Amino acid sequence: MIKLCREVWIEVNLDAVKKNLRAIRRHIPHKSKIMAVVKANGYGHGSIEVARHALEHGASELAVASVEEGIVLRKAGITAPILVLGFTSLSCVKKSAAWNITLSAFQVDWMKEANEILEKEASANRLAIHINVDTGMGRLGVRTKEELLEVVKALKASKFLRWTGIFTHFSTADEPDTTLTKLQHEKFISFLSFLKKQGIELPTVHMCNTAAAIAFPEFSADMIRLGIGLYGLYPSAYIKQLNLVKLEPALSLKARIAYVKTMRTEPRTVSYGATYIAEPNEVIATLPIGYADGYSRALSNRGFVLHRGKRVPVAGRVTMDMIMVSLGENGEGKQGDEVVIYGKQKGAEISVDEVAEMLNTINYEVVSTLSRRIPRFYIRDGEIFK
Amino acid sequence: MIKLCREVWIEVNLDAVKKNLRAIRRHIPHKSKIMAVVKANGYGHGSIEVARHALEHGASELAVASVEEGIVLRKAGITAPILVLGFTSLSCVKKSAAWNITLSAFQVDWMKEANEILEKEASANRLAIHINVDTGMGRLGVRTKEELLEVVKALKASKFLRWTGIFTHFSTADEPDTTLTKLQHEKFISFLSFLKKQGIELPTVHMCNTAAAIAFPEFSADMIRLGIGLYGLYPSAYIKQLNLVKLEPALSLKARIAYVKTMRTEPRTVSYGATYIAEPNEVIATLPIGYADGYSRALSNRGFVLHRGKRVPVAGRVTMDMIMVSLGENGEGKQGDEVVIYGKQKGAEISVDEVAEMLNTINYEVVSTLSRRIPRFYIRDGEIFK
Ligand SMILES: [Cl-]
Ligand SMILES: [Cl-]
Repeated sequence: MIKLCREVWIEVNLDAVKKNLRAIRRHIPHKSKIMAVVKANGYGHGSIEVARHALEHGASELAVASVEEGIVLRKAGITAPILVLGFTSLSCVKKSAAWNITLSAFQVDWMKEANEILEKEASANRLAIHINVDTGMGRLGVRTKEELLEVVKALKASKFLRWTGIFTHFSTADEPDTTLTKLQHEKFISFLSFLKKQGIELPTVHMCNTAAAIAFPEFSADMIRLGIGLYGLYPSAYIKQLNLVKLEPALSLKARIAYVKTMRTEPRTVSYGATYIAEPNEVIATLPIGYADGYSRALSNRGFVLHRGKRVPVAGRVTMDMIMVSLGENGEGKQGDEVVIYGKQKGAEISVDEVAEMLNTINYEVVSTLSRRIPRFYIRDGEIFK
Repeated sequence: MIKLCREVWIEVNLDAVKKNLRAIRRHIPHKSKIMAVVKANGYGHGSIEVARHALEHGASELAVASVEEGIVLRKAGITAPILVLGFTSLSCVKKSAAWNITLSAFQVDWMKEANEILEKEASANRLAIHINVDTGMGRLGVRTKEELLEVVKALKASKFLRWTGIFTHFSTADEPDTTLTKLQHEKFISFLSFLKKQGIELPTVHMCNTAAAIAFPEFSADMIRLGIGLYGLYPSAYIKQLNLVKLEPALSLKARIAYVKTMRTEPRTVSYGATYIAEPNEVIATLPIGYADGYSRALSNRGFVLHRGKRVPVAGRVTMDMIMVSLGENGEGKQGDEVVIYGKQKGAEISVDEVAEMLNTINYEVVSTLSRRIPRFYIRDGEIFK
């Protein structure tokens, strides 16, 4: 089995991932391609192994949050295109060219200076660029028909840059009111008709995320960007109810009990503040996970774990590296038993959506804030490895 | 100055850590030594450089959460003693003996089997052991006067082990009501005077954390365990008001503005959900930090940052890698300005404790969940290095 000094770990099921990608393949047009999104350390699942696997089973490009996230992928052996979705400083232009990482950009001045920087070094490859159009998200990108015409011309003269795409982003595609998503769509096809009547040919167009591809597959165009659905999680409860694609969750979290005792002597106080007093014959177990791992402190006298197919509550305040649970009056448990924090055990289950609702947040934040000091194990074909 | 692809970062001031250690030395008896607590990546500040500095200025031993956190310290050169505060499985006995790590123990059968493992291998290293006594925390350790004497008996009968300390933990020593802290103390003295009426000689004795070394210095016995005080933060508002010792905070979090635009054309929505709508001459500025870095999604439409010595508010929902802020109806700023997120700027300040209050938690959690994908820079004698 699994041999650790501190006994807490994560398991990622790679057979779930490949299944999730087929379901999405068979929904969108045959003519469209898939860009796997693995930023923030693969949404907390580990970026290297999920990307490797995704590119074997349907995907052909990848997307990350920064140059540094992309360089980790090339050092692991990957030669596919890698797109950087945020903003990159002119200070990393030559190093992105060297590692062949694709960059987003949307200003005339940025393109002129990035061109001169590689001009003054010759001995270079050319730098590939996607243009970001802002149709309603308000974060990054260009916003008028004239501005965008200026940027396509500054890019077409620049001998060391090369134009490989143009995209946008919907801000409310997971919501049952489709008003603003459709208005974004026709703003975008507008700007592209203009560029065309000018005599300008187009590269790869992409605009959909998980929710958009499931709910508006006729917006697929050349490419889509698959993120949260790769990992078996739905963007919103609304999109799940539509019942159009069946996904399977890939992540679960576990530990082993560290100690078991009956509260006979006194005092019978438990954890900081002494917010919990046991009864003379209650049984209290101690487990090795805390808020510095990503288990929220606000779950103090409130959360659950699974022990032997049943839910036992958390007793007292959460601490930095450890929590206590109550097995009840004359409990039943041993040092060494296995406990489930997120996932399945026999019949019972505690899902990540259940925990996120209990904390007033979204499943996105619950997985991608899991500390890197927890070791990750991968299952593929029934067998474990790392 | 500093040059980054994605422009966000942490500054830790080691001149402040040094002043924090001196204030504590003068306040406690010269009899007693200081063990520095650097578990969980040095409460988020980075374990390696904080531990070096601390051993140079008054600490003589270290504490961590697990055998793996200690092995990172030994790989960087540190030869001081290191105690594991949590439970270590028997599968790591041989490994702890080889890297000279000290472990907590409190069970007769664990003692017995640990000693067998090293005997059945010859082993020239004796494994150092500290005994945990539970007087009111109800987390780990032995609970009755009788049963402590069995463990002491078994430890002495094991030639491959070595007894180098005995300790306990105060569960409410940061609270105006001192009832329970006097009772635990009384019980702990009882058990050790019971022990030394039987002939036994005792080793290093420690019970104090930051709070209890400040309010009850007559408890320092042989050694104290300094954790949150090291980083320049108070364990509670009450302890801070008693105005007995003066602490300076070490950690700041900064970024650089990525883009700037005024919301002239439509639509003027900002971020997911369209929860904020700009005015037609409002300036909106985009920052490269988000909830996967550890900036809570709960700060959506209600947190602040510092730009040019002012407070500016978050606009719309926090996203995974970026936030948006509003500069006002004709605000001023350029792509490139420096922004302070936790800390001090011009004359202004946003303290970690204000942010914790906003979220109904404690400063421990705010700092120890800052992500490892953010670079940490160190300033010592008013200058920087990494
Ligand atoms: Cl965007
Ligand atoms: Cl303890």
